[PDB]
Amino acid sequence: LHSLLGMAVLIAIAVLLSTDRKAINIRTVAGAFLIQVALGALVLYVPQGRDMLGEASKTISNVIAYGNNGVDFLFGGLVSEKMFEVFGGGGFVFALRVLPMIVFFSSLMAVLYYIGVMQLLIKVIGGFLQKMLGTSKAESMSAAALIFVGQTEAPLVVRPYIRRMTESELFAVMSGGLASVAGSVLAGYVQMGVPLPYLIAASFMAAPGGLLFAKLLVPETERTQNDADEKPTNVIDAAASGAVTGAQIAIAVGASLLAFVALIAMINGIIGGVGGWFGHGDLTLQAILGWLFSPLAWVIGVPWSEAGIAGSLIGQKVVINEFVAYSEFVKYLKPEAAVQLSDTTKAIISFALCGFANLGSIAVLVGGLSIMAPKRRKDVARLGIKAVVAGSLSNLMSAVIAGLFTGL
Amino acid sequence: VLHSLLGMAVLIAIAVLLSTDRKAINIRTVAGAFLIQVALGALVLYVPQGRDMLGEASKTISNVIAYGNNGVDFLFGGLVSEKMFEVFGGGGFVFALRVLPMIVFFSSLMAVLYYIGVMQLLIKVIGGFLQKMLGTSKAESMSAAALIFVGQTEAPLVVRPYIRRMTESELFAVMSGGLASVAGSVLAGYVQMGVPLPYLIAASFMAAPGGLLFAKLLVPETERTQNKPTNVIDAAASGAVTGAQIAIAVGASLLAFVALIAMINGIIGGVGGWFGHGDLTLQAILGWLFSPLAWVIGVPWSEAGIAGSLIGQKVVINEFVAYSEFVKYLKPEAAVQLSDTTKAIISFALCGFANLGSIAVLVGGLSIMAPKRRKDVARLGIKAVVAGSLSNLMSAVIAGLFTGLSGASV
Amino acid sequence: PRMVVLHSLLGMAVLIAIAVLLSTDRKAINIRTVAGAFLIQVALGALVLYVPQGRDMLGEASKTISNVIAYGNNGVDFLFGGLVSEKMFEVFGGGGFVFALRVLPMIVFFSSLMAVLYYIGVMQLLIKVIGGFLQKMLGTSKAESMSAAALIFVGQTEAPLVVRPYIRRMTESELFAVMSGGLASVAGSVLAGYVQMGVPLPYLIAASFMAAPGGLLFAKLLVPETERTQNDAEVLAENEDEKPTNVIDAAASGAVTGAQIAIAVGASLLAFVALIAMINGIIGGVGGWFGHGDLTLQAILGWLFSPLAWVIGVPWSEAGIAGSLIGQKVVINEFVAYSEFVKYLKPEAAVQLSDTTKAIISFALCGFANLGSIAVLVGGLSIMAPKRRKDVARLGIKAVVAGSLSNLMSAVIAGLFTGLS
Repeated sequence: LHSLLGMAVLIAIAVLLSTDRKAINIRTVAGAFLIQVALGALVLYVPQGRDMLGEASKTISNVIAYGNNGVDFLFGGLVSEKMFEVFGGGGFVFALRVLPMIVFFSSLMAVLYYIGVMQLLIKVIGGFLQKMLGTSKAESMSAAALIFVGQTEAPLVVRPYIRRMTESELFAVMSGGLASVAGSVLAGYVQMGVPLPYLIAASFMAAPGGLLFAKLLVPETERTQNDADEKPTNVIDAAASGAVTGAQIAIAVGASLLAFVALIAMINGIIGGVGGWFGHGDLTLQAILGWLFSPLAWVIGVPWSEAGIAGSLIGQKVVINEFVAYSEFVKYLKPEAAVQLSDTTKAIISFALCGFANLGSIAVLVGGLSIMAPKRRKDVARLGIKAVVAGSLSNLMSAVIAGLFTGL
Repeated sequence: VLHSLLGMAVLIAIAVLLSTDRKAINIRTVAGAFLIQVALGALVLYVPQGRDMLGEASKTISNVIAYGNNGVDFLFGGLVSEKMFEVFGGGGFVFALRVLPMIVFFSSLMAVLYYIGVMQLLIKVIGGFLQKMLGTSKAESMSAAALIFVGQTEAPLVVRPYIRRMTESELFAVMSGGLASVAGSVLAGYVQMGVPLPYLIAASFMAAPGGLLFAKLLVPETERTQNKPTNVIDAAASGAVTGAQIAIAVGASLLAFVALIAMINGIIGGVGGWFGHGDLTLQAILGWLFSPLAWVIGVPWSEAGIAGSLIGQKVVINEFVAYSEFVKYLKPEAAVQLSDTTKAIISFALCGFANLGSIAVLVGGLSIMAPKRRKDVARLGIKAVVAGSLSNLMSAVIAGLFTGLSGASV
Repeated sequence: PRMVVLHSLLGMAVLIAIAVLLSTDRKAINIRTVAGAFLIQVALGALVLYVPQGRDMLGEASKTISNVIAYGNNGVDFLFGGLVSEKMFEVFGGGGFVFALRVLPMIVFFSSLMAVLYYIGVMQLLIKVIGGFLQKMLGTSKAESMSAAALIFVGQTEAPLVVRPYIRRMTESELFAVMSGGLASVAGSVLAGYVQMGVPLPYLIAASFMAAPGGLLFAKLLVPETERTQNDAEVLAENEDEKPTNVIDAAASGAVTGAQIAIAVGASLLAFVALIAMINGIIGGVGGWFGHGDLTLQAILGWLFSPLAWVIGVPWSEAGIAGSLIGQKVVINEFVAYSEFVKYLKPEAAVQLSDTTKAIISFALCGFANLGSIAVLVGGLSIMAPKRRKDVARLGIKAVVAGSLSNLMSAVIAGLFTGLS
C-alpha cells in the first residue's frame, strides 16, 4: 500500500511548488481530496455505483455515436472501416476522427444553454462544490462544466467572470480545464481505446482534483462578483453559432497540435545533434524523460521494471499530446513486450494519461482565454506551466486512487 | 389543373391574412409580380424553345462547375478520384471535399464578375424591368435583381447606401428576396449534391418577383422612397478566401444540425417507444404536419407524406439537410420511386434560404450595416421567413403545373 | 565557356538597362550602393553555386532544413494518419499526392518555428548582423537594411516589425525599397511548401539570400534616394506588448497564424486554377474560328515573354516554356507557376529540360512578386502607416517590376554559374 505514501509525496510536491503555504485553506483542499476518493469508491468499488456509471457511459456512448453520425455524413467514407482495411492503424485519422467532435460538443453546449439545462446542472453541482469546499462561485461553475463538456469549450461560459476573477480563481479554471477529460477528447479515446466508464470516472475525479491542486498553489486573494449585444434568437441560431465558434476553435487546436508535436521532433533532432558530437549518440528524449519521471513513476505504486517505461510515457504525456503517449502505450500492451501489465501498472498509467498536461493545451487555453480578456493576458500565460503541473497531478492523484482499487 | 389554381389561391390568401393593411396593397404591383413569375414559369418550363434555352444554360453552368471541380481535383488530389468509389462505394463521395470548394470557387468567380462589371449590367437591366412593370423603387428593384446571383456576405453591397434611409416596406422587401433566393455558390453546391440543375436555375430566377410579391402582399409601401479591390487577381483571391470561411461555417453548421437531429430522434425514439414507436422520428412528425400544405401545392398524398417531411426540414433546419435527404430518392438504386411532378415541386419549394437561422444572419449582418433599424428588423422577424417560404412555394406550384402539364424529366 | 558567359553578362546588362530606363530620375543614382548590391548578389551566387565551401554550407543548410521538414511531417503524420502514408501513393498513384495535406501544414509549422526563433532572439540577431553588413557596404538606411534582411526569413506572414517605428516617416525611396524587398522576398513559411511540391531546396535558399540585395538593387535603381534617412534618436517606437507572451504563446500564435494563412492560400489556389481552366476554355472556343482551338493562356504568355526568357539565358527551344512559367508568376502567383513546373522535373516527364534551364527557372520563380501581391502590401502597410497609403498604391506596379527584375537577375547569375559547373 504505497498509495497513501504516494499521495503524501504528491501533496508534498504541491507544497514545494506552492507559492504560499500559510494561506492554504485546509477546509477546502482536504475536503476536495476527500470528495475525489469518495466518488472514486462510489462509482467503482463498494456501492453498486457502477450501475449508474453504466447507464451514464451508455448515454454518452450514444452521444458520441450521434456526433459520429454527423461526421460520417460530412466526411463520408474517410471515417469508415475501409480506412483501417487499407492503411491499418494509420487509417485512423485524428483530424477527421476527433476534431469535428469539438464542433459537435460546442453546438450541443450552446443548445443546452438555450434550453437552460447546462444552467441547471452547473448551478446544482457547482452549488454543492462551493458549499462544501467554499471556493468561489465562478471557479465552481467552470469545474462543473468541465465534467460534461471539454476544456476547449469550457471557457465560453466563464466570460462574464474572467475580467473580474483574481489570480487564484483564474489559475483554478486553468488547471481544472487542463486536467479535465470530457467532450472532444472523451470521444477521441472512445474512438481508440473505448473504456467508457474509466474515462467517466476519470472526469468526475478530475474536476475536483483540479480544484484541489489549483488551491495548493495559488489558494486565495480578495473576492469576486458577477457582471453582465448579440444573443441567440432561436435554438437553430444557437446550434449554428456554437458550431462555428467550435469550428474555428478546432482549427486552432489542430494547428497547435501539429506545431508542438513537430517541435518536439525537432528537439529530438537537436539532442541527437549534440550527442553524436559528444560521441554518445542515438539518444531519445523519451528515455531522458523516462529517467526524469522514474522516481515519480515508482512512487505512485508502479513496480520499477515497469516504472521505467511508465515514466517515459508520462514524460511524453507532459511534453507531447497524450495521444502519442497512448500510441507507445498500446505499443507496450501489444504482445511480445518484455514489460508486463502487472494488472495494476496498466490501470494506473491509463488514468494518468487521460487528461491534457500537454503544452499545446496551455497554448490553447491561455490563447483563447487571453482573447476574452486581453488585459489579463500576461497574468494568464504566466501561470500556464504551473497549471500543467497542477492538472498533471490531478490526473495522477486519480491514478493513485486507481492503484488503491487495483488490489482485490 | 385546377388543383394548381387552388394552391395559388390558398397561398395568396394566406399572405393576405397576415398583411398589415389589406387595403393598402398595390394590385398592379403584386399581380404584376405573380403574372411575371408564372410567365417565366411557362416560358422556361413549357415552350420547347424555352426548355431548350434552359438546357443550354444548364450545360454552360455545368461546364463552369466542371472547371471548379478541376481546381478541386488539383487541391485535394486523388481523394476525389474514381478509386474512392471502388474502395468506399457510395461512401466514396465526401461531402466536404466534393461540395464546399464550389462555394469557394463561385465566391471568387462572383467577386471577379462584380468587379469587371458584368453583374452591374445585368442587375441594372433586370432591376429596370422590375421597377418598370412592378413600379417598385430602384433600390428594392436592384436588390431583388441582385439577390439572384450574389449572396451571403457580398450580397448587400448595392443596398448599403439606401438601408438607413430605406423605408419599412422596401426593407422587408430586401429581407424577403434575401431569403427567397439562393447564392450561386450554394447552388453549385446543390448541383454537386446531385440536385437537378435546371429546376434550380428556374427557381432562382423565379425568386425575385416572388420575393417582391409576398413582400408587397405582407408589407405594402405607405411612404415615399428616394432615388475595395485593386486588380482582378486580388479580387479573385478575396472572393476565394471569404468563400472559404463561409464554407467552413457551412460544414460545421451541417454537422451540428445533422448530429442534433439524430440525437433528438434518439430521444423521441425513447419517448414514443413507450407507446411502441421506435420508428418515431422528427422527420415523420414534420411530414405529418406539413402534409396538408404538401398536398395543397399539388403533391399526391402518397408522396406528400414525404414531401411534408422534406419541406419541414427545410423550414425548421435548413435547405442542405433537406436536399441531403432528398437526393437519396433520386438515385437509381432507390427503393421508393417518385412521380416526376413531385420531383419538380419539391426541388423548387426547397430552393431558397428561408429557414430559422437565416433570421439570425439577417439581423446580425444588417445590424452591422445599419444598427439603427435593428429593432425594426427583429420586429419584422419571421414575417420575412414566411414571405420567402411562400415565394418558393408558389414557384413550386407553378412548376408542378407545367411539368405536370407536359413532360419535364429527370 | 565563351558564348555562355557572354550571353549571361548580356542579360545582366539588359535587365539593368531596362531598370535605368524606368528610373524616376536617371540622374542621382548612387553607384556605390547599386553596384555594391549587384556585386554582392553575384558574389553570393559565386559562393553557394560554385565554390566548394559554399556548397558545403549550402548542402549542410539544405540537409538541416530537410530534417526540420521531416519533423513537421512527423506532425502531419500525427494529424492525418494514413492519408499521408505510402499507401496513398500505391493505391491512388500520382493522385495519391495530396497537396492540401502534404503542403499547407508545413506553412503552419514553419510559421510557428519562425515565430519561436524570432522570440528567442535569434532572428533579431541575424537580421541585425546581415543588415549591418548591407548598410555598411551599400550605405543605405538602417531601416531599409534591417527590412531586407528580415525578409530573407520571415516574409509577409509576420510583419517585419523592425521597421514599424520607421515606416510612417521614411522616404519614398525607403518605402519603395521595403515594398520591393517584400515582393522579391519569399517567406520561410511558403518555402517548405515549395519544397514538398518537388522544388529543389538549395536553389530556393540561394534565391532568397540573393533576393534581399537584389531587391535593394532594383529598388535603388528605380527609386534613388533624394532625401535624408532617419536617425534612431529621432524616433518613438511605441508598439509595446502585443502578440507574444512567451515561447509557448509564440509557437501557438505562429501556429494559428500560419493556419489561416494556409487556408487562405488553399482557397486562393482553388479559385485561380479553376479560373485558368475556365479562361482556357473560352480562349479555346473563340480560337476555334481562327484555326487554333488548342490556344491557351499558358500558350499566349509563353508566346509573349519568350524573348525575355531568351535574354536571361534560356535557349529558344525552351524559351516558350520558361516565358510561360514566369508569365504565370507575374500575372497570377508563384504557387501556380511551380505547380506546373514540377511536372517537368519528374523522370517520367515527356519533356527533358536542361540542368541550366531548370536552375534558371527555379530561381526566376522565387519571389512574391505578382499582380496579386500589391493589395497585401497596401493593406498590411496601411495598418502601420495609413497616411502613406496613397503613396503605396502609387508604387505598387513599380514595386512588382522591381522584385520581378531581382528574381530575374538572380536567375541569370544561376544560369551563368551552372554552365561554369
